[PDB]
Amino acid sequence: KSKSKTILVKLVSQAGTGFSFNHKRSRLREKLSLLHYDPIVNKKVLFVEQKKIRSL
Amino acid sequence: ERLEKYRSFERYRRRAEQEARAPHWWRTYREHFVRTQKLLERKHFLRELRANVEEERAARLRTASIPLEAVRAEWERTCGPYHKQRLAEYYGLYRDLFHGATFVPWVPLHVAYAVGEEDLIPVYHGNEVTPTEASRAPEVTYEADLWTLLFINLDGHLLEPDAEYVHWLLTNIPSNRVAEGQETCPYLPPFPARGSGFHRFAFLLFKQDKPINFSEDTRPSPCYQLAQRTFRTFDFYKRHQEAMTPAGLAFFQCRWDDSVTHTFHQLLDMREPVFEFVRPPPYHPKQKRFPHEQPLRYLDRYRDSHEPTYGIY
Amino acid sequence: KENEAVAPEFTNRNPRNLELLGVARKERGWATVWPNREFWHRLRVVKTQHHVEAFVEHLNGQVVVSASTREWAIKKHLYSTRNVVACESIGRVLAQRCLEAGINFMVYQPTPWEASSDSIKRLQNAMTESGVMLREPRRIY
Amino acid sequence: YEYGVLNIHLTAYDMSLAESYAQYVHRLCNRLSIKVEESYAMPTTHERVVQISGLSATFAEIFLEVLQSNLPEGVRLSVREHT
Amino acid sequence: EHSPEESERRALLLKRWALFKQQEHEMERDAIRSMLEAQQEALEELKLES
RNA sequence: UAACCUAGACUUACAAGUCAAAGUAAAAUUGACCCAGAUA
RNA sequence: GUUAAUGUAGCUUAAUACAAAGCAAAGCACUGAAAAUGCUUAGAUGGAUAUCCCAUAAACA
Repeated sequence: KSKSKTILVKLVSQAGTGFSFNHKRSRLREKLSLLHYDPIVNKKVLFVEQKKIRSL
Repeated sequence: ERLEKYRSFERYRRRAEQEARAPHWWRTYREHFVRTQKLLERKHFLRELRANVEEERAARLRTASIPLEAVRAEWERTCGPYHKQRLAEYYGLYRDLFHGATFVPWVPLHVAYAVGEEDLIPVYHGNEVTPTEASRAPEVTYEADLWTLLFINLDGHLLEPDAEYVHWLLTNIPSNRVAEGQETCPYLPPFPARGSGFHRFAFLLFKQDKPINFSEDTRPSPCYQLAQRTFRTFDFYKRHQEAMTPAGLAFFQCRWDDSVTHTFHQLLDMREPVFEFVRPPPYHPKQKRFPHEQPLRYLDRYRDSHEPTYGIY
Repeated sequence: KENEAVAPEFTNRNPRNLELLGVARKERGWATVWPNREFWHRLRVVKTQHHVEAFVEHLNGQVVVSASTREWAIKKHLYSTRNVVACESIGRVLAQRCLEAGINFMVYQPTPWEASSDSIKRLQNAMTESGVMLREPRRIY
Repeated sequence: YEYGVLNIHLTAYDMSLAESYAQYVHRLCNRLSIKVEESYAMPTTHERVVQISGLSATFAEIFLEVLQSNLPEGVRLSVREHT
Repeated sequence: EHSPEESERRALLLKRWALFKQQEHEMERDAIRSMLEAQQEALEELKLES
């Protein structure tokens, strides 16, 4: 319970489609910018972290 | 501890491979799924090579080259037939042609399909030659001093699997000249069916002790009937096994081509056959009235028509 | 017309019929053993210290094309056994036989140190320039 | 009965100097058809061990002659029978 | 920087250098075996005597 | 992003989630569902 | 001469065929040493049969 290493965040598409998915990142690292498949545009687009959900 | 321990992986790998090759009591994968004067001359030439300083230095530069053409000709004379026999065995010619009988080739047979006049494409063992390149009969040359040469399409038959068709058969060939051979079978261009894969065509040379009239094997010229081109090598060779001993081989693989369309229609005068490779239907367990713990896709697996039906409605 | 008669099903007996088409089966198991066996053909180079021999073998275990430095034709024109120049020529000779044999696609499985070797990288260079493909195409399902 | 395994502790004021003899003595040891199970290094001068297994009266005489000749410079030899 | 001829000469002397060391080691390597066998042969001789 | 599909199995109130031959397709310190949210 | 040895390359009962084989052993490069790896080196049927054979060398002599 006390131990806390990673965190869960929302990765939101930069294409404006509103598609989002959750990914795990280390708490002490910088915000993630990832290239992920967006079903709405049916092609890989850049995703940027917006908010933290919980402590993993 | 008395035995030494391998200092490198290679020593273990080489020993392991040798151990695998040797049979063992325990079940293994393989069972389930499977003169003097010349030597003195050779040494003398080798010693001359040793003496040559240029060759010595040519090797320290680690760029020395070898003439492939000289090696190829010499290789055929000395140990090439053993390699040639392996090619036929792997390709299944012996099992399909002579019902498993094996003959070591001895005649260095050479065949090439002439393209125009500038160059001629050779026909080696297992080579790939397009049907267009085989539109006309090839040039045959071999060093010898009678002879009979035969042409086969081993897997080109369209009616009977065991049978095969002759492209052309020359008989009573005197020494090297081939123009004097009797044209029992007129030349026919390759006709491998579309979508039927790669067809192997093999050229056979048989030593003739005495001239024998092959009246039974004579065929009308020109002949466009497959029903009369059908034959068997085994029985044909059995009838003439007394005076025929095979000594030459040459085979190539060819696909379907636009020229094959011409061959089927223009002279064969029949519709071209078209085949497709059909894989076995996927295996599905017997359908259950209640597919417990199964997705909705379960119904789709056992359905045949993708269009809705209404029955009484 | 008598010609028009054709059997519904073709019966091709060529062992390489499906392999050349690319539909023939390749062994896909043996995950716990090295090297992988998902090859229609394999290049086996056994340097056996002094002499260098190269083999081409089908999955069934029958060697198809073999080039060895002991062979009289090569040795008379070949100065010395296993070395950088050993595969500089026999590999080229093997390639010509491979082209002669019609095997354009083959699989080579060298070890890490062997791959880093000098008499193997040049052998691969000799094969690729000759047009022999050291990587076979993927099977068609 | 046969000679036991005798260890030679290459003791020198420099680890490289003992290394230089360790490289050569071991090189000659293999030339002497000797088996070297281990090559231990003592704690700080620096001393290095070159295990030698398999000796004989005649072998020792030929071996010790080689060991003396192999002495490059300022290295102190030692012969001790293993426990 | 060494010229290719200079490297060529240095490489050559390594080749003969390799041969010289090889011959000495082979003769010296086998000499040891005879001496060890010779001592064992003498041990057999004494055993025959007593 | 770490897939889908599909023999045969696990886990499980239900549901979802797992392992996996074949097939196909991208590429080369919690754990689901219910149930409530956010919005469309 | 009687007993006895010894005769493919350190080892092998590799081989006599389509090789006179494999292994051991050797040098340099590569820096802890060693080993590995890469590049390199040197070699034989003194000889037969499926026991004679001559040579060689011992106890008897």
